[PDB]
Amino acid sequence: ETLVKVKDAEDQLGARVGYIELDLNSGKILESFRPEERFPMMSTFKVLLCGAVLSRVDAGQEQLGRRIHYSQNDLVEYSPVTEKHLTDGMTVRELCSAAITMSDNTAANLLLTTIGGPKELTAFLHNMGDHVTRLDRWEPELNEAIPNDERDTTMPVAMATTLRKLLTGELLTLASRQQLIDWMEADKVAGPLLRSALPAGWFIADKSGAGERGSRGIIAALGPDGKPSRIVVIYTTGSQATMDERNRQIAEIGASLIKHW
Amino acid sequence: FSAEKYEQIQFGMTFDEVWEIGGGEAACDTGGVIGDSILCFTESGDYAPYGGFSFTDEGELWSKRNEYLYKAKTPSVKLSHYNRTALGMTEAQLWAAVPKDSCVSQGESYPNWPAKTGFEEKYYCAAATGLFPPSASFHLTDGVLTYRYQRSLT
Repeated sequence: ETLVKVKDAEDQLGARVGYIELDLNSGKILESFRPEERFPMMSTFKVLLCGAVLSRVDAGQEQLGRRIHYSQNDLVEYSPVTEKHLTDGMTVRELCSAAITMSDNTAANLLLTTIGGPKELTAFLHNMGDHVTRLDRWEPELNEAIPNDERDTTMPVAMATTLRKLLTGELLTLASRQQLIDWMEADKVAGPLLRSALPAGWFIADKSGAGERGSRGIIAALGPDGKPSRIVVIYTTGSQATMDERNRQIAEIGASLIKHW
Repeated sequence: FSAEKYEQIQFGMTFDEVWEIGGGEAACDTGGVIGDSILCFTESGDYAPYGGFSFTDEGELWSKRNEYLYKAKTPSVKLSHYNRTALGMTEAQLWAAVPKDSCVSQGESYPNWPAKTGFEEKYYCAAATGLFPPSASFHLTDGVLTYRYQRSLT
């Protein structure tokens, strides 16, 4: 029973939690809890990053086949795929795949370079109606989560609404919406969160994030019968619990909103 | 997959041997952006610890790498220590300047396999606990320092 659970999770972590569930088609909000407090995006921002990328593809300003050669100084903390292509480079499409499915930090920075940086990601977001979400720093510093720092934060409602627009609007072309959600479906490093409590037949495309100071979250489009019908977004920050406890609290919110769909 | 499996994996081993020790299909990936190589993850989750493995054209393991399979016993590197490292210093010289308990290996490789010359080791030294602390990174080739970098050390 979700809002209950969400409230339960808050005092079990001893941190702020924020939650929203949004109907994918209509845009109607189904429930929420602190939808408008701000939270570190962490690696959830990688999906927005790649939407800004596809948007430039759509506009003939970028090619997914464009190959980017980079070098040892571009590598930052957590580069499981990019360390391996120092020599041969990676295409924009490969970069988005690595950033989203494996949360590769270097990949995300390399992509931020293509669009001209964090302020271009904020401007892209701002220009489609999201006047709240902002990216300010590169990896790995964007994950610091200083208390009350609004750098690199979103609100559950701003991220849910923006994800909806990217994934079904006319904001991107059909080919781009589909690639964006394909990248999220192949998510590979989010098994212990929503995917954890999802039943066979269900579709799930998601992106998770973890940052410092206990910060954790996920964004997801999911539903029954292999089709996404809802957007769910959960952030938490401030907590001293263990990495697996918080993990547990979020599986718990999703076991609930899955039960009470 | 786990650190203890990473230590079982040996230079020269074939793709199938690595895959088997690493955990096979449950823990490891190959293909797509990984190409012919193998990536194994210790658990799901953002920034999950991992090991990666690459093979020669002849099928033999020449490279092992990881992040976060190990954690420094005593995160304590200071920019002071870092300022007293220089390219050309030996590995023993390195450990006389930087506390080894503040560092962990993030890989080993033989870029000339099956010749052993040019062996490379990568060390990652956290200045503090937590996810992305300030740090120093050092790479040595055949026991000699050939790369040094630091981010945000005091």
